[PDB]
Amino acid sequence: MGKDYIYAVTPLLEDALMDRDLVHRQTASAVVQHMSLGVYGFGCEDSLNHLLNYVWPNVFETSPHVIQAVMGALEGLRVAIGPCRMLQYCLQGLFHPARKVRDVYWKIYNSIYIGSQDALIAHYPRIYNDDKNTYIRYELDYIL
Amino acid sequence: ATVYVGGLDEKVSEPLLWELFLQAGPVVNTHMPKDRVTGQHQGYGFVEFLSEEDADYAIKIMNMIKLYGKPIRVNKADVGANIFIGNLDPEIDEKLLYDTFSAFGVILQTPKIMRDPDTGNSKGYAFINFASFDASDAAIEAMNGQYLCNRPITVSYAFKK
Amino acid sequence: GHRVIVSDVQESFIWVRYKRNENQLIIFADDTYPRWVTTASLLDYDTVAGADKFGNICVVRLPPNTNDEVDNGASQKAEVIMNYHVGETVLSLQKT
Amino acid sequence: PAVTLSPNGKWLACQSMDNQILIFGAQNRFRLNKKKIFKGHMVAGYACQVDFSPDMSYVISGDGNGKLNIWDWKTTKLYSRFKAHDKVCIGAVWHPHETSKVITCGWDGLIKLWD
Amino acid sequence: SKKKLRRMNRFTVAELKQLVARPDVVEMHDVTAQDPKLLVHLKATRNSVPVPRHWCFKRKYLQGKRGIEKPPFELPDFIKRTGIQEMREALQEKEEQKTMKSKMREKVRPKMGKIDIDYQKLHDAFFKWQTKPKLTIHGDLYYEGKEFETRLKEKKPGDLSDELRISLGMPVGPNAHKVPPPWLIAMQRYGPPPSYPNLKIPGLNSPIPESCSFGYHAGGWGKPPVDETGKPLYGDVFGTIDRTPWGELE
Amino acid sequence: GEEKTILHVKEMYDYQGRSYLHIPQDVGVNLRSTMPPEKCYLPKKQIHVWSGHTKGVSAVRLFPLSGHLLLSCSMDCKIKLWEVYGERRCLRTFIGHSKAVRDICFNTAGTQFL
Amino acid sequence: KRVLYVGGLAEEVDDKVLHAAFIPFGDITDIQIPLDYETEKHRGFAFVEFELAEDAAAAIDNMNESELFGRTIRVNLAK
Repeated sequence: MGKDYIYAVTPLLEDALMDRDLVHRQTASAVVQHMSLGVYGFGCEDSLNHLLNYVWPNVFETSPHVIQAVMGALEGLRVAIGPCRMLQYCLQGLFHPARKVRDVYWKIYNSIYIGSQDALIAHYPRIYNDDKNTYIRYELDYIL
Repeated sequence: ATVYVGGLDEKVSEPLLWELFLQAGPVVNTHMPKDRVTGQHQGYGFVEFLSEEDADYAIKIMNMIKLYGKPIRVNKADVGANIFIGNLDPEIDEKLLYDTFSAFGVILQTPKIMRDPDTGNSKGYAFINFASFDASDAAIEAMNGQYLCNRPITVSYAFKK
Repeated sequence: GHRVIVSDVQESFIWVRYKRNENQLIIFADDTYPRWVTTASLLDYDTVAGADKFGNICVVRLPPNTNDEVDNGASQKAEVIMNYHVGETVLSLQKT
Repeated sequence: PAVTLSPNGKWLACQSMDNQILIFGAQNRFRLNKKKIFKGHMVAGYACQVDFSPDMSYVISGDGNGKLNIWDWKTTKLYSRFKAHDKVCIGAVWHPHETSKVITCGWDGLIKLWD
Repeated sequence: SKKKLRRMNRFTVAELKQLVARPDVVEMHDVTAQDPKLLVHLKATRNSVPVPRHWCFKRKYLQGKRGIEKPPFELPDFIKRTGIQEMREALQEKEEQKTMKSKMREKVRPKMGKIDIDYQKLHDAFFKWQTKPKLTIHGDLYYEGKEFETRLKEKKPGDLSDELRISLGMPVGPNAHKVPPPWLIAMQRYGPPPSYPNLKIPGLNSPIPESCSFGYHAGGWGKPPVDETGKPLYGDVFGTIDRTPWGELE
Repeated sequence: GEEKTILHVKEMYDYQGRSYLHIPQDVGVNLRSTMPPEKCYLPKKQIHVWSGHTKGVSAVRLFPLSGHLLLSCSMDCKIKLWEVYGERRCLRTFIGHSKAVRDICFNTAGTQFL
Repeated sequence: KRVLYVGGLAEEVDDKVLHAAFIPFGDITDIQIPLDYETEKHRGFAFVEFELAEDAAAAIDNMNESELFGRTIRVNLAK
């Protein structure tokens, strides 16, 4: 049923995800979580994409409640928006220079992996093969 | 290419400055590298339009544009270093004028052609702020009576209005 | 009639334009996901249905306002309007 | 306070002080056309000129708020409403030969060309 | 020590950019990867989405949205015209004026049913006039200071603004076409700029914009710049299927 | 009131010896058509502002047949004639009413106005 | 120091007369004479740029307070 009021509510959550306070962003994130789990399967994925843009920056955070509601928003958003979109958000910071950022991205990618490890098989990038290893998957590009 | 943003307005932001640079032509650089203390605009800036005639006509246009409401001028980046130049060729352009009169000095004001306002076609006179009075001397000497475009030049020190 | 929907093997459908008088083959719009396609179909002038090697069928639609003629790795892209996990490799679609 | 004949001679646009443009049939017994009543402007106390587009697609009128109001003649729906003048917009005139050119005048002392 | 040896084990940003096959990506965050060849191949993969801006910054996420004055929230249209918003504004102003005393009194001798809820007005807003807001597609994270950012890379000539027209002397609106700007004048006079020779000026190197006027007064197109033999300055300054969706519900 | 007229243009006549009442032909629309344009559109932008009355304008009239001139009257006791095309200049100002002018009308040829 | 101002010129004094009267001191580079377009006459003054500054100085020495068209003119360095 939220498939009706999702549009009415988005510009208020984006409003409160551009800062107002810790608790402001903690709560807007909880709202995103529950909207996503409600609107699973009804096509309102453009709106949840838009709100991903605003939730994902809070990924580097410290306060337990804040980062925790953020992670919850990303599991909800994972079922509702699909695991491609979120693997793409999680691509570049897996192997990044800082260890705080490496660790948050491996926390996320772990939770994206545990649930729905089997979709990803068609979502992984193309990672070229150097000298003494083989890394491309020729299985997948047989023509037919 | 390099244009002096003079009367450079304080709050008139370099972003819309470059958007007007584009709305005129090759927006390649809009810069007002300011005081190392203030941050606000420093009265003269460098606007690079990577085409010379582009910057020339963009300057002729964005002069008198009401920057901070005030007319600010795009020019070449006052004890009477202005020279009167008559029998004037009406068939010139403004950057052509700057390059024809800038051979013996800078031009702190492009040649203001005293043309009639009823039409937009001149009667043959102008005045030009050069760099030096000896500059106006040398230029007005080499072009005293000499070969102008269609009506031969006649130049010297300018009157005051 | 004059558009191409190429479908590579891993990235996606990729909409390509043939401008005859300059005789160019130029890109304007592609997809935002990886999709190992096995076969696609046309539903209209802007909508393409795709199968996938892993089970799925999807329908992807160009936004309604595509600057068809012009001159990360793309300019403007298409959207996804349906997503279904059939359950087995779907090897041929057809509008009928 | 303001009446104009339509370009084809068939209709009178009478601005009525009750915030309505009333259409009378100019050749036919001077009967009011109850299907052609334009509402959604405010003209109480003002003599705001009404005019027609040359093709009769549109009706234009100024209001007491300085807005130009543009209705579709066919549906009677207000299509456009923008602030033209700072004060009351008194004159509104469509250019007889030009497809979009409208001239407005107001109690601000300005006359404005729109396209 | 171990840190010093691997720091020296690290390479130059030019080392990277020359090695790599896709050089757009390279940044010193990658040059500082313990596996920069990976890090860069990843960052150059398709469709992947880069880390937010703000891991470097010392300020937290939107504490930068703090300092400047911020407006509260603007409802959706279809809810302003559904007459529950106005209901709520009215009730608000009432109860902000009333004195502590009166709030306690309304709780007691209540104003029961001050305003009955209006149906089909609501149900039609939410079910008949609800509309897609503006959404941002995959990738465009919101960061603080986004409103400031200057906006560039419109090298296009036709790009004009209305304040641009006003403070340059040209027209705003439907006449931004039929108005050749004061720079197209010297485009016609001595040419368009020689780094936008891939730009054609409208009315000077392009044809008449819709219903333009030829003439030499203020408000026209003048002499479309042409050779003495008749060929214009460039270009032409004068001017010489079944998209139905398959599965759809009306 | 003392009747006075101010011409604001330097030249009363064009290069053919014709007054500013002569219907212009350099305009990209035929102002001698009796046929309306095939289809009108809604205006979107302000193109011009005739400034130069010192009080509110009370009526506006286009030139009959062709619309190339505009008469305006104002509470400043002045009537003004303006160009609609070209440089859109104030052509003439008529002075001689002791009080505000309320309305104006051309004759059918536009050679005279009341 | 090759350009000199010469005032007090009689209405008949022209560019050819000025060239003839100043040519004896040395070659002249330019002659500029302000005129009033409403009348078609000069304002009584002109600027002569000679090739040589020494020739201009000699012409200034010999021509200042001299007679030309029956009247005394003024000759000096223009700037």
